Amino acid sequence: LAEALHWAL
Ligand SMILES: [Co+2]
Repeated sequence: LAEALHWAL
């Protein structure tokens, strides 16, 4: 989930 957010941001 941390990386999903990194990608999104
Ligand atoms: Co990352």
